[PDB]
Amino acid sequence: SKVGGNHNYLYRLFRKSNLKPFERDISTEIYQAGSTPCNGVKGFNCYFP
Amino acid sequence: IDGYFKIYSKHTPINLVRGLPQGFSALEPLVDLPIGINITRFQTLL
Repeated sequence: SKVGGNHNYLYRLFRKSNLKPFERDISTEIYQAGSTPCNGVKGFNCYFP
Repeated sequence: IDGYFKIYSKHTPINLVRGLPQGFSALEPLVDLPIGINITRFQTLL
């Protein structure tokens, strides 16, 4: 813990489906949580995963 | 299977021109790879 807030520990917030045991994913592509498909870098229902 | 990549190898002395061998042969496990990658497709080298 750091007094200014340790932001080095990152973790995913959105994912398409349940993963498998002992499996790791590295791709940080923007998740298309909305009904319509999303592209670009940002947008509504297009959050940083 | 669950991130374990298994190599099965066998050297078989054959005398054939175009036909697949007519016989039986066991296949030992050579080396198991614990790398644990995500795989979809494959290509060979010529």
